[PDB]
This record gives sequence, C-alpha cells and structure tokens, in this order.
Amino acid sequence: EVQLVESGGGLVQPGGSLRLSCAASGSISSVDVMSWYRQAPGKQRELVAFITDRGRTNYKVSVKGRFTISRDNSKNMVYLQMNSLKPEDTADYLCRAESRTSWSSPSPLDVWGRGTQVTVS
Amino acid sequence: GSTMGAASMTLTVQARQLLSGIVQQQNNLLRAIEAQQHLLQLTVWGIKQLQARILAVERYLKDKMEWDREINNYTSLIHSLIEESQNQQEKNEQELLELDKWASLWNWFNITNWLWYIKLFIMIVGGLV
Amino acid sequence: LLLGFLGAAGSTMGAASMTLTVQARQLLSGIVQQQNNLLRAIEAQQHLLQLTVWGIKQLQARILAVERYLKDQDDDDKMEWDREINNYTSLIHSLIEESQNQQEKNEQELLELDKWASLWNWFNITNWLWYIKLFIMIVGGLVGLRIVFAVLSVVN
Amino acid sequence: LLLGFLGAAGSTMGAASMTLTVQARQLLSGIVQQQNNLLRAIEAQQHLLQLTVWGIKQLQARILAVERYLKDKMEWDREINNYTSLIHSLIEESQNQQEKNEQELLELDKWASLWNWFNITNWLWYIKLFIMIVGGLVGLRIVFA
Repeated sequence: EVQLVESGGGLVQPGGSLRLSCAASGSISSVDVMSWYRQAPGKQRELVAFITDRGRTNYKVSVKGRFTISRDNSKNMVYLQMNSLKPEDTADYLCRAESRTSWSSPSPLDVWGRGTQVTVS
Repeated sequence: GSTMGAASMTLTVQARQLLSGIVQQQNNLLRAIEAQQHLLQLTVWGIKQLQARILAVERYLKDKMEWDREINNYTSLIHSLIEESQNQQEKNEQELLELDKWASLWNWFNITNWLWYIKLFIMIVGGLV
Repeated sequence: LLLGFLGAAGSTMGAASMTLTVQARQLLSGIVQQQNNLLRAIEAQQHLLQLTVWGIKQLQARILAVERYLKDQDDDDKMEWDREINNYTSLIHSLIEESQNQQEKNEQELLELDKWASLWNWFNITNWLWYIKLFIMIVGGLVGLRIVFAVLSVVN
Repeated sequence: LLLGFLGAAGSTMGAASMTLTVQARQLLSGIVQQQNNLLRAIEAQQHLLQLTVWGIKQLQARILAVERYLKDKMEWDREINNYTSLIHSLIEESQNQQEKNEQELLELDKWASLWNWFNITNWLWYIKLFIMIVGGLVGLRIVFA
C-alpha cells in the first residue's frame, strides 16, 4: 500500500510563491486520483485540487488561476505550485491517494499523509 | 458499432457541465444580491442624511425609533442570510469538485463499451435462437 | 460469469448517468437549499426596499410642508413615480410568490428522487425479478399453447 | 439459455433507470426556472433601487433650494454609480449564464428523450424475441408429449 509524505511547506509573505511536494512510496501511475487538501484551525478539511491517473486536473474556485497541480510518474511525485498567496491559504496541506475498485485493485486505495504547514502572513 | 455507441458520455458530461453552470449561476445571483444589499445600505444612509438635513431646516423655522428598528432587523437578517448563503456556496462548490471525480475519459467509457458489447452478445444469441 | 451477464443489460438500460444522479443527490440538495436562502434574502431586501421607499415618501411630505409654509410668508414628476413604484412592487410580489411555489416544487421532487432511491435498494430488486420470472413463464406457456393449437389445426 | 433470462431481467431494469433519471432532469428544470425567477426578481428590485436613488436626488435638490433660499455628497453619488454599474454588469452576466443553462438543458433533454425511446425500442424487441423463444419451446414440449 502506498504511503504519502508532504514537503515544501513554510511561511511566505502575501504575494509570494511556494512549491508543495507529495512524495508517494509506491508508483502512483496506477493510483486513480491524487488530491491536495487543506485544513485550517477550526475549519473543515477543504479539497484544494486533484489530478487523475490520466492527468485530469481541477482546482478550487478561490485558487483557480494561481495554483497548479502536476505529476511526475518517474519520481512518483505530485507537485502543487502555489502563487500569489492570500492569508486565506494558511492551513496544513495534505495529499491523498484515492483509487476506486478496478480490475487490478481488490481493495479501494485510500491513503493519507501527515501534511505540511503553509502560512501566508 | 458499440464502440461509437459510447457517446452517451457526451450527454453525461453535459449533465456534469450543466451542474457547474447552475452552481456558477447560484454564485452569480448571490453576488448580485450582495451588491444590492450594499446599494440598499447606501440609500439608507442617504435617507438618514436627508432626514438629518431636513431636521436642521425645520429647526431653523422654530428659532424614528421604529423605522430604524425594522431597518436594522431586516439588515441583520440579510447579513446573516448572506453569510449562510456564502457558506452554502462554498460547500456547494467544494461538493461539485468532489463530484468531478471519475469518468470524463477512459475509465468510465470502456466500462460502458464493454457493458454494451455484452448486451449485444445477449441480443445476438437471442435472435439466433 | 452470470452476474456480469445480468449486469450487462441492467446497466446498459441503466447507464452511468444514474450513478451520477445518485452521487449528486447531495449536490442538488445543496443547490436547492442555496436557492431557498437566496429567496429569503430577496424577500428581506424587498422589505428593506419598501422601508426605504416609505422613508423617501415621509421626507418628501415633510419638505413639501416646509416649502409651503415658507412660501406662505416638480409637481407632475410625482404621481408617475408613485405609479411606477407600485407597478414594480406588485411585479416583485408576484415573482416572489411564484418563486416560493417553485422552491416547494423542487424540494418535493428531491424527496421523490430519494423515495425511488429507497424503492430499489438491493433486495426489492430480487423480488421484482422473481415476479418478472413468473410473468415470462406464464406468457411463454400461453403462447406455447397457442402454437400447439396452431399445429393441431394444421393436422386436423 | 438462462443467460438470456438474466439478460431479460437486467434489460427490464431499464424502467428502474428511466424512473430516477427523469425526475432528476425534472429537478434540473425547476432549478433553472427558479434561478430565472430570482434573477428577474433581482432585475425588478434593481429597477426599484433606481427609483429610490432618483427620489433621494430629488429630495437633495429641493432641500438644497430651500436651504439656499434661506441663506462626501459627490462621493455618495460616485459610490451609488459604482454599485449601479456593478449591479448592471452582474445582471448581464447572470442573464447570459441563464440563457446558457436553458439551452444546455434543452439539448440535454432532447437527446435524453431520443436515447430513452431508443432503449425502449431495444427492450421491446428483445422481450419479444425472448418470449417468442420460450413460447416455441413450450409448444414443442407439448407437441412432444
């Protein structure tokens, strides 16, 4: 079963940029969906962006046009480029591996990471 | 053939986009309401000033607690409802991304093609028999 | 094996759009509640508009009294404004009534969607296919007896 | 054989799919029609807002003429006009999106109805074939006996 590790977090001035990186243990070329979530103190766990096994990418309304999700199957990596960051983007960011049941997976894959903190102030 | 009879997705995808459109429309409407609210406030403020002004004029000729009540009541009501609607719009938009999951290409497509192919085999067998 | 042989015709007469619907039930519920909240906000803004119009009327009356008592030591652009105000007012009231009706209709349709969703489940399916089995058996037997009587009339 | 019977049972579950997908499209229509009601309500309320602003300007005019006969604001006018332009832009965009949704729903319903009649004809043809087969089988059984 795959294991996810977040990296690239920190604090940045409003208007700066960061590059979060979800390193998966196993090969995520067969993982159906790789998603970036964020969770703030006292708020819900918000789905920020998601990419698919075929490269279908989609983002959140408040972050479209300034966040960019990407994937490198050679390194088994899911990157999230954050640009023009607002104070609203401060949260612990998680990456999640999702895989509905198919012909090769007997059990559905649902793996979380431990998240990296991102502060914009 | 059944491979080219898999364009049902183009209708299903349609549904998908339709939802998004509707969702966006909701947002749109909300924004409009919000703007009206601010405009409302502006008008309200102006009215007060005018009233204030007229009071001065009326005082020049010498030498309420319920209209404001309902004004403030409905203003707080609109503000609470705008907050509730903004939270609901955030929730609806996030739920739509958690719904743009799966399909729209080669996962849910081949499944439809194979099911249609099985249906065809069953129909051919029935006709032959 | 056989389960796929059933599911073939099942989900081809079913399609994945039904899966989309049974997974977007909650999204549509959220959209309906959003419409209801927006309608309530529109009603409250309408009350606010009525209050502002009444305040304008009151300030107009006070200033007219002031200027009359001044001249005691502009008039045609008033009835038209009142008429247009009342017209748009009745229009908004009608639209809000129809919107409330439509909102109740949408909520009822959502409830009916969930009614059918609970109607099938996993096990009413088996009883219904059992009755379909009985139906096919009966009709096949009847048309078989008809074929037998046709052959008998040919022999006679 | 029984493959056709399970294939006939599944095909008859197309009424189970038609039941839930139609009511969904019904809710899609009422949702779009509801937004059109709210939008046109925002339109008329905006017309009502314009009449209030003009009435205030008329009150500002005659209260300044009374004041001058006896003897901030420009920023208020500026903000009024700014929010008016915002309202008009949002109304135009909402009307465009409403027309988009209406036409999309129209085409969706048209092609859904055509596909539904297609599926109905397929199911009718297959149930005809299956019932004719089982009838021929029962007939040959009775002829055999």
